[PDB]
Amino acid sequence: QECEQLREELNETNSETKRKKLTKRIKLLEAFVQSGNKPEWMILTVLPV
DNA sequence: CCACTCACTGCGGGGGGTCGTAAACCACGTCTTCAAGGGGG
Repeated sequence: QECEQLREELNETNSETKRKKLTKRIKLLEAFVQSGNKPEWMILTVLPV
């Protein structure tokens, strides 16, 4: 849903800096979607030794 | 309104008193095999 909203307002917006920021954000979101990693795994609950 | 910096950041060259357990044994002992010797040049 975040990707959908970002795509819509990217198609809507006219400012170029917003376009660059949102294309970076969309790249990150699609990377998470395709890779399979979960976002919450960046917070550690088990620490290896 | 988005232009146009500029400050910013990151990158290379202290007392005592009890308790339980893997150490920590000195007696414990009887077993082994230490065996004195035995005969066939």
